[PDB]
Amino acid sequence: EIQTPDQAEAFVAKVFDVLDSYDYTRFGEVLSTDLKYEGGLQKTSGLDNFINDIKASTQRMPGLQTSHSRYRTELTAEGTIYSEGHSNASLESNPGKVVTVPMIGVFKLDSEDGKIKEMRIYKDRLPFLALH
Amino acid sequence: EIQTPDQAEAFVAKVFDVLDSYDYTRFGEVLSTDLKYEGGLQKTSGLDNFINDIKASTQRMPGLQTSHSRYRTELTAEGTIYSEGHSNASLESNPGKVVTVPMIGVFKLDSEDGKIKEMRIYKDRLPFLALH
Repeated sequence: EIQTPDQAEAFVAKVFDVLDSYDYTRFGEVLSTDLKYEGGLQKTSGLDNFINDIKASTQRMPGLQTSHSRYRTELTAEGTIYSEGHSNASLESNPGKVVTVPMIGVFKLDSEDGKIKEMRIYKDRLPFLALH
Repeated sequence: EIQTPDQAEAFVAKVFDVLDSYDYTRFGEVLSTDLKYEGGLQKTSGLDNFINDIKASTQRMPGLQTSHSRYRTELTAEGTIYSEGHSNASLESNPGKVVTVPMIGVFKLDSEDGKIKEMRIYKDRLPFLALH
């Protein structure tokens, strides 16, 4: 059970250590099998579909590396987590070219096992064209 | 003074009625003179600079018209408002072509006059190229 913002931040940090590793075999450790994901106009239902969409992104941006920071994490009485911070990206073929944008993540947790059942990520995708 | 989420939602609705009207002479009714704005990589300081950036947007997309809906509005104990919903845009010359993206707004209020002193807007801008 996540009850404090510090516990929420610790969980989101754990989530993004898995996500930014792109070790898809571990995504199910923190993401529900029935995950509802929204990222702009991109939407997926189910953990497998989310994984396939991420794999497609890594082929659009070959050598993609990502990392994340957060400066404010809120926990609502409904249990939803709002996390405000930044999203970094670069290509392995040119690691000195880093694109960083503000990002907000909204996370709804499963009451049974604490996994993320809904994840909505808000960031401007336009700056990442600079990686090409 | 805003103390309930219902009051926060009522305020944000009034704010976007002003913003989507593009009546810059009234922006100061709800926005602080020292407004700190961030929308992706776009950042401005001061109400006049925010207004000038919006005018530039309306010249990039001649006939730009916008509207907004919200389905969740939260009020933190710090006073900050988080609002999740959608942002719609079209051109007056082709009103049937509507682009709609998810959006979250984060609003910090001035304790003196209740105006927005910091506004952070998160949406993917890439879909709006389809207006051209």
